[PDB]
Amino acid sequence: TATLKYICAECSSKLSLSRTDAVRCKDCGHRILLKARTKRLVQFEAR
Amino acid sequence: MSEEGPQVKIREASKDNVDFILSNVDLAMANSLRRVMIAEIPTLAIDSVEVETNTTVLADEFIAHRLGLIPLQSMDIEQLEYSRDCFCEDHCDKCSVVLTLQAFGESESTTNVYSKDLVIVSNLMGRNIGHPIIQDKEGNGVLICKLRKGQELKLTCVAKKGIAKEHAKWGPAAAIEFEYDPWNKLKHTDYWYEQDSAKEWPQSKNCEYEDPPNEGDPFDYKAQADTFYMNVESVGSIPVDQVVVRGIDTLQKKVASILLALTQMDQDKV
Amino acid sequence: KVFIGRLPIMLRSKNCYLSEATESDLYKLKECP
Amino acid sequence: MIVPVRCFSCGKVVGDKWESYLNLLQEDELDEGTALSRLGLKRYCCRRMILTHVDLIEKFLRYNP
Amino acid sequence: NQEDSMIMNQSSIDRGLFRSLFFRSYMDQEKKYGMSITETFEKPQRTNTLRMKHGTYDKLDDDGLIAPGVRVSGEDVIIGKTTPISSKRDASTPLRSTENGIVDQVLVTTNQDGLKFVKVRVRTTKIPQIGDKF
Ligand SMILES: [Zn+2]
Ligand SMILES: [Zn+2]
Ligand SMILES: [Zn+2]
Repeated sequence: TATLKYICAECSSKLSLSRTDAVRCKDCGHRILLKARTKRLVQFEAR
Repeated sequence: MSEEGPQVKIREASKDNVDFILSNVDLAMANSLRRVMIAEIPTLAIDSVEVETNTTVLADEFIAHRLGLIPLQSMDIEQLEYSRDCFCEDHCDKCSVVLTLQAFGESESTTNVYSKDLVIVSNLMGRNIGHPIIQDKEGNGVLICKLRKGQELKLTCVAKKGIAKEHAKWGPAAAIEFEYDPWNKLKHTDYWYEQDSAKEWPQSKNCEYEDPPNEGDPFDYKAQADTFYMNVESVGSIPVDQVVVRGIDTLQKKVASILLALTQMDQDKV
Repeated sequence: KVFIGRLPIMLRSKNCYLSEATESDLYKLKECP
Repeated sequence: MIVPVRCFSCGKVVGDKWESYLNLLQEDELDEGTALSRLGLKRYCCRRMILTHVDLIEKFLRYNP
Repeated sequence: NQEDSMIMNQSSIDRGLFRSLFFRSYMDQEKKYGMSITETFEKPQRTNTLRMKHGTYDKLDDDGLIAPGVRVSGEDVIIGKTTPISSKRDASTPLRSTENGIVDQVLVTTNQDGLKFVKVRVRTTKIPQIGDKF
C-alpha cells in the first residue's frame, strides 16, 4: 500500500511531508508539487 | 387481402434502417409515431459514473458524458424497471446494470479505451441488456478516450432505464425520415423560385411511387395525406424494427392510459 | 566586473530558452508549442 | 480533443467511425468526401461532425503525468 | 428566436453541443512579519479567536487545502489559513459565492522569500442554458 500526498511536476512521484520538511521534491529541485486526487470516490451524471 | 386500416409496405430492409412506405393513415398519426420513436421509446445507457482514478486528459465529467452516449444494449429492457419505480434504496440488479472499466498505458504508444472494454459486473439476470452495442469493423466500437505512459482510469458505471425526454442518450432513434405527396398535389408548400419551380427544386426518389401531376386536371381541394415515406434508422440498443413497433406500441399504451384515467376518474365521487 | 539588476526578458526571443527549443523540448517544458 | 461520440444534430453514432476514417485516408488513400460516404455518414449533420473534428487529444497526450 | 435570440435544439445540446469548460484559480501565500511572525496553512476552528468563516471547512485536508477530487459549492473553504497576532485569526479562502464545481488540482510551492505559495484550480462544465449568449 503506502498512501501518497503530493507529487512532482516533472519527476512526478508520490511524495508528502509537512511543515518545514522543505518544499522541493526528493530529487528534482523543481519546487512545484500537486496534491493528487482524494481516496474519496467522486461521482457524476452521464448527461 | 387483409387488415383494417393503416398499412405498411416495407420498401427495403437493413440491420440499420427500415425504408418503408407507411400508407393510409392520418398525417397526425404518422408524425405522432415518428415523435414517439424519437424520444419516448425506453432504452438503457450509463447514467452514473464513479471516477476512482483518472489521469487522462479528458477531465472526469467530459468522459462521464461520453459514457452516457455510449449505446448500450436493451433488447429486453422491458424486464428491468426504472430505478425510480423499484424499491431498492438507490439501485439494484432489478433496476440497473453495472459496468466496470480500467485502462493503463502499458503500450508506451497511445493506449486506447473502447466501449468494448466496459465490463458488466451486476447480474445480467440473463437478458440481452448492457452490452456495448458494437458496429465496429475490428470490434472495438466507440473510442472512449486515449492515454499515454502511466495514464490510468478507473470507473464504475451504472446504466438505468430512461427515455429521450430525460436526455438523448436514451434515444433509440438516431434520425427518422419523413415525406408525403412528393409532387405537392395538396400544395403544402409554395416553392420559392427564381424562374422554373420544377427546375430549381429537385424532384424526389419518391415521385416514382406516386402518379405524376397531369396539367390538364384542375386542383384537388379534397386532397388529403396517405402514404408517407419514412426511414427509421437506429443506433443499436434496439433493432431497427423495434424502434418502430415499440414506437407503434409505446405511443399506443399512452393513448390508452388516457382511457385508464377516464375510468379511474369516474369510479370516484361519494 | 559588477552585477546590476534584472531585465525581465521577452519570451520566444533570443535570450529565451524557448527561442531554440522545439516540439519535444517545449512539450517537455510544458510550454505549449 | 477526442472524437465526438454520436452526432449532435441527429445522434447517429460516430465515436467508432473515427479510426476507420483517418485510415481510409493515410492508408486506403481516399478523398475526405468519399471517405465519409464510405463509413455510412450520409447527410451532413453527421458528415460535418467527423470532417470537422480536431483530435487535439493527441497534442495533449504528449505532455506528462 | 425573435429579435436576435435563437432557439437551440436541446436534444443536440445533450449529445454535447456547445458544452464548454471553466477553470478558476483562487490563490494565497503565507505572510511574514520580519520578526519571523508568520501565517499558516491549517484547518482551524475555535482556538480562542472565533474569527473564522462560514463555509464547511471539512473539505480541508490538514495542509489546509482541498484534495483535487472534492466537490466544492457554496463558499466552502478552499484554503484554511491563520495569522499570528497578540492567536488564531482566520485568512482562509472561500469559494466564488455564485460559482461552484470540482477541485481540479491544488499545488504547493515555495516563493523566492521561501514562503508557502499555493494556487488552487476549480473545474466546471457549463452547458448552454436559455439565457446564454452566442
Ligand atoms: Zn522532483
Ligand atoms: Zn432497483
Ligand atoms: Zn447526424
